[PDB]
Amino acid sequence: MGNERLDELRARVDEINLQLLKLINERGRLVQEIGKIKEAQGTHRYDPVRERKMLDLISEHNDGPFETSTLQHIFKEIFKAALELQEPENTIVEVKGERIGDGNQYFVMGPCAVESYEQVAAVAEAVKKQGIKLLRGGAYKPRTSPYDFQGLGVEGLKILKRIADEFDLAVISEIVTPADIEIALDYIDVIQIGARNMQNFELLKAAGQVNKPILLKRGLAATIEEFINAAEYIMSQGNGQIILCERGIRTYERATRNTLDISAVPILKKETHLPVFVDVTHSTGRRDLLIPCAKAALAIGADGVMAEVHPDPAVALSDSAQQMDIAQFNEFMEEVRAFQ
Amino acid sequence: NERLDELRARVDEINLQLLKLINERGRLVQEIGKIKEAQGTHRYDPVRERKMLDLISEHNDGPFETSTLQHIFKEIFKAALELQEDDHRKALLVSRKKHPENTIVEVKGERIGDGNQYFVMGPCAVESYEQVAAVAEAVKKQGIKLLRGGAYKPRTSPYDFQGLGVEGLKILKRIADEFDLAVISEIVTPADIEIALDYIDVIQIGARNMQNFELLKAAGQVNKPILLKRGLAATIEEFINAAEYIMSQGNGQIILCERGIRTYERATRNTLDISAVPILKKETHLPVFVDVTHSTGRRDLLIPCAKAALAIGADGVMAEVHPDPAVALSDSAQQMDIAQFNEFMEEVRAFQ
Amino acid sequence: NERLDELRARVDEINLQLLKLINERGRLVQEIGKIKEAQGTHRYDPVRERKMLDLISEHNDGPFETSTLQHIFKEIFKAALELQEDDHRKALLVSRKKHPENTIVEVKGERIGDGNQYFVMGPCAVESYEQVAAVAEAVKKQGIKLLRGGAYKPRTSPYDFQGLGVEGLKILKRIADEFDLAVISEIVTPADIEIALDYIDVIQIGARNMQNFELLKAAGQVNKPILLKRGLAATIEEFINAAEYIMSQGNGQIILCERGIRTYERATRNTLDISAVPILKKETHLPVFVDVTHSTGRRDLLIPCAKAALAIGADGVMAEVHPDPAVALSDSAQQMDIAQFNEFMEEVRAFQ
Amino acid sequence: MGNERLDELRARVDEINLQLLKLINERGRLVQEIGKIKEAQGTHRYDPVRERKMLDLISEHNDGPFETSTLQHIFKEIFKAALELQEPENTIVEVKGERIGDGNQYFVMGPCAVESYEQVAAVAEAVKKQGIKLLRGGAYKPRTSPYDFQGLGVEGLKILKRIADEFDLAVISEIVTPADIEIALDYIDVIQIGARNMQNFELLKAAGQVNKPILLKRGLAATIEEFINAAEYIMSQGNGQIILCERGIRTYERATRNTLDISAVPILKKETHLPVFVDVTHSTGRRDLLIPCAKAALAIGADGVMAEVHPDPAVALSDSAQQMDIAQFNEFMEEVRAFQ
Ligand SMILES: O=C(O)C(=O)C[C@]1(C(=O)O)C=C[C@@H](O)C=C1
Ligand SMILES: O=C(O)C(=O)C[C@]1(C(=O)O)C=C[C@@H](O)C=C1
Ligand SMILES: O=C(O)C(=O)C[C@]1(C(=O)O)C=C[C@@H](O)C=C1
Ligand SMILES: O=C(O)C(=O)C[C@]1(C(=O)O)C=C[C@@H](O)C=C1
Ligand SMILES: [Mn+2]
Ligand SMILES: [Mn+2]
Repeated sequence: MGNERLDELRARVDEINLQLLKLINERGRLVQEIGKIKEAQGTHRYDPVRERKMLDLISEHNDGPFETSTLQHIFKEIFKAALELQEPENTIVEVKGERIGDGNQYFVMGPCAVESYEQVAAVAEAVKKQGIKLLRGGAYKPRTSPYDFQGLGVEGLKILKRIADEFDLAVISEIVTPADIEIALDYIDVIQIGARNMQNFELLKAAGQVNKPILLKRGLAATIEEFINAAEYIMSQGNGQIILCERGIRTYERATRNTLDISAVPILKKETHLPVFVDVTHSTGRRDLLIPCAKAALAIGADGVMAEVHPDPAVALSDSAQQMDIAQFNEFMEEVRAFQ
Repeated sequence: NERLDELRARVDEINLQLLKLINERGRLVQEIGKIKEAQGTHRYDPVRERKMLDLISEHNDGPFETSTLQHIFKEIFKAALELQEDDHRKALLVSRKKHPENTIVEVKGERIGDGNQYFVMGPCAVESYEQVAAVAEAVKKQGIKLLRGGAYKPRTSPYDFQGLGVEGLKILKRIADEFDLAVISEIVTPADIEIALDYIDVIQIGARNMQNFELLKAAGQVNKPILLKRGLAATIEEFINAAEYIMSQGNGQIILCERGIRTYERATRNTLDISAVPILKKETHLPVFVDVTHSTGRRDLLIPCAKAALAIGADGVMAEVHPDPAVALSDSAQQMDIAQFNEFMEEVRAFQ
Repeated sequence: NERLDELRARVDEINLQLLKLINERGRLVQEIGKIKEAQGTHRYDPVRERKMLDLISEHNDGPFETSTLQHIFKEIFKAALELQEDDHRKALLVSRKKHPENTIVEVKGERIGDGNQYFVMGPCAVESYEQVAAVAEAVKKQGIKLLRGGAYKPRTSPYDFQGLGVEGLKILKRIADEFDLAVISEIVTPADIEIALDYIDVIQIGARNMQNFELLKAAGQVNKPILLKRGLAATIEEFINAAEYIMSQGNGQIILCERGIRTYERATRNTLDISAVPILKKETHLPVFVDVTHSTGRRDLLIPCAKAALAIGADGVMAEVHPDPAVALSDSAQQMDIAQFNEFMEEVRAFQ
Repeated sequence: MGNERLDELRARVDEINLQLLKLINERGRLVQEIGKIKEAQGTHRYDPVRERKMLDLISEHNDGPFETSTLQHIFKEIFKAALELQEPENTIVEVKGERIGDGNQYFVMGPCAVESYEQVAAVAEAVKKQGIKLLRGGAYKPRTSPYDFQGLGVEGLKILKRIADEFDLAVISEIVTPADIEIALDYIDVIQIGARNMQNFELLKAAGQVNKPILLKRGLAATIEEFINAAEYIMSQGNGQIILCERGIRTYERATRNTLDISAVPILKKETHLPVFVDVTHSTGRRDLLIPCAKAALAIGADGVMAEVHPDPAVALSDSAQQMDIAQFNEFMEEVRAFQ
């Protein structure tokens, strides 16, 4: 039975959106032409006098529904864009044979921080036995308290490369400054951007410019819109090898470190066609939730799950209470293995 | 520059074409809002938006990147949404647009929202006659007319003190008469509304009950000032709409109280949202108070926050006083003893 | 290394001295908790903490920086606080520690929390016999026993459809009998609890009423399963404590429903908190459901989220179905039409 | 009348805290000694085998109240600190005669972004006439959307220095990367760290190492604890010239861009003895709230208020809807001036 009149009103709106689309772009072309003319004379692209003059035209005789302040905002967005302009199936990221976003489901495992060769070695052996190809380790660790461990740094990356080769593993690590992006290309297989750096644009650029998979974590308090925009930044600069990781978001809830937002996954999968992972360790911040949340994450259709393993977590240098020991890790794997 | 002028000429011609389509779009959107408002469907539809943005994306060949156009078009949809929201707010009895002049609530001679600034003071919970008596004496000496006390207390634990209940209301009426005070208390269920009319001068609805709609209705149906506290996690829109439930039932004697909102921040019990005050004062014609004790949850902030609240133009400030807070049965760490209260008063005497 | 050993020997000796003081400290803290729990004062006192940290700061000459010691001592105070919190949780009737074995609620043959997984399905609001009839037929064909419908609807606007009320409950009872279904509905005020017993099989408390304590009590006092939805902005602690109000009154037939929580995120009506489920299942002995329709507020997420919810070990999933959602009087964009529902069922058939 | 027994229990607890304080520090000394011994042999500071051995001792016969997992966490914090260790009246910041945190109340004013000489000049003239010494401008602007303006950069700093000299003003600007810290010393009087960079530790260090006032904005979603820790980082590295700015925090509320947290001010003032400012423009995100919120902020005892002014905001390149035009600014000043 339905609503004939709502549909037709919406039809009309759509039909207007296309008319708008066409005009904005013809406007675009004209703007390009103008830039060429201006730039030839060596005249600045941005003209606030000209903008004000155009806004005055828009503002005259406004008896449409909107406030004038509002219209000007709309038209201002248009002029911004004009200025900036003067100057679909699923993405796959192969890393060492893993075709992430193949539709299959991958696991990343390894210690929070890299602390020694023998440390990481211990883990690598254990994970390889679990048929995991993707290992992750913190060569650099972003550090909120004053007695936190910053990372071994390059010595870290060396250790990972060593392990990578030795054990036939793809190895993943966070990098924290544009300088170090370049350096890491030689040691690691995927570069991670931590959540605190989701809006470190310098770094994003830097990563946008290499031939390397990027693992971009969603910010502590980032909207999805924002997260997407950060990814599009990397891509817009050449690098389309991007994996998104949900890792929880910050809420009033104290039972959990962060609040895991599984809704994000299908949404991100739908709106970008990048693969999306979930970090069960840093979202919950709780050993007891790791397994359940992994399942959840698989069910909902994440491309992979990421968690942290360390041979003696009680003495680790980061995340003592969050990491799985190797026993805990094997139990964990048996149980999501049985997610069949 | 002959050619730059002539290019701008044409751009102008387009801006008008755009202007006209944006506005026609506006109108259709209003038509939709009316439908949505009738049938009670949420104003904001992200599934719908993404469907519209996919068409834009399926039909873009022009020069601008798709991510960029989508940004532009979102700003349009935002504005379309705000148009609807402002359209519904226009017609509410709680808005200034409906009732421009600002509402006054007389209680025992206090003309709240007259432009002056009033204080509500008293213990969190009513525990005994003598307890409240103690406080009342102290406050009266500070020229305060408005006393508040918890006849009923909503509680996180059911094993925590729930209130003396009616015995509570009796004690307050007694004090009211004895001390010539207007006396305020929270009531928690529609049944008890009726009963309280005999004892107290303003009925408070606690934050946890902001969306207990039956209680609202019940309160909407009496001849009594209501003091409506904003919910733990309520948008302003919502808070306003709860005030609408009350006015819609006949009662327009409503005072809004900001009392903080819930955030990730642990240093403070809640996060006091001072922005709300001038907003509520702009968007409605009701007086607005602030509860400094429950928002901060901290003795050390009571004073500062009161000043802040006066400065920003609150119609009043509300706080909690109790003769021995160490043994109080609620808010033992938050309440002012009588000394603390007199220090507090001397210091905000100086902010009107 | 002769000297390293002998230095470590001494460090060990200190670790024990520390161990012993930390524990004695623990005990004193428990003693304080008992006092605080008696008199109903908040467990966490930042003013108190800062007073303690100032002493540490006023007396530090040893080698460690003050900012560093304070960090250590905070971790101690955290643990002292958690000790109290876990002490109070121990003794609640809602905890596993009290009632280790897990609670079962039989409703019309469904043994909820038996370990199997149940589905609740039906329209947001009850609008007509034929409306609900339509849905009931469809769900029964999907082997579902548990039907839910809104006899009363809490609403942001008082001008939005509030519910048919009793006529609603009548319609549901009719359907229940006609179709051999257990039928669920929200009730919104203590008065109406009593009345509903005759019509429906489970009483729901909406999220906005999680801290409507009178309603809780009212529900605590009947022989009826209760479906308690977690508040918009409720901590887990709180949600559990609201379930305590009910059990404390006699009724232990309680089902907890997660239905999202409120966050800065606008893409979703609320943010579904899947973490809660296994937590609630660990910390209490009650079954836990998820409402996928109200948490996401999005047709496109209904399926995924259901799977997620089953996987994580929810005792059930609850969603909304309506024969023409475009004209529904609530949730027009959220509800599944019957096709959508059958697609939905075929796909989660495959997750138990 | 009171609670004699609660007081005495608390007394006892305090008396224990001091006993703990004394032992942790004697432990500290011993640890220092050990480091010297280890480092002489050229042995790594961190010994996970040794830590596990100590944790096993702690864990044996636990019939105190705490779980073992918990005790180990406590003791782990202690060992962390021991490892890191191997290796009060109010602060005043003079800038160009302003004795910020003098107890008086200062204003910072100026445009969001620096766009041209004449632009900033326009503003500077207007503010100087309002007796303001502190001018702020965005040489670098951190940039969430893809058509946002990044800043003129150095050309920006030059322009500010020019204005500073010309108009006898102290001039403030955000800097976004450690490299640029050094450069800016020559152009500006206070360096701002934006909120998105509150936990960019690289940058903090860099700023911790200069002789320059720093204006540190609190992060989008930062606890107070975190904000403080970021400040202590700068200080711990030499620079104690720090001004904290509250600028709102991110909440579910859509009527306001962010939610202004005035509670923070007195708290920060109490807990650090740094001056604290409030940014009324970026917290509310609303022209209509600027004035009220300024008052609030003054009342509550902020050391200063910061807001944004621009000669034609409708055409500005950032914050079009938030900035005050010069009229609006004068009205604004008259009204907080009348905060007497
Ligand atoms: O007309 C011009 O001078 C342009 O560069 C184009 C345009 C426009 O969008 O029209 C855009 C940016 C300028 O600041 C002014 C206007
Ligand atoms: O078509 C609708 O559903 C509308 O209300 C219109 C509209 C728009 O089209 O702007 C506005 C807000 C909604 O969130 C979706 C789209
Ligand atoms: O003395 C108190 O108020 C306590 O409950 C003890 C204690 C502690 O001392 O750990 C713990 C929690 C409070 O937030 C403050 C301090
Ligand atoms: O005993 C040692 O070897 C130390 O360096 C001291 C210490 C301790 O804190 O005892 C701290 C860190 C080391 O990882 C082991 C223990
Ligand atoms: Mn980690
Ligand atoms: Mn700005």
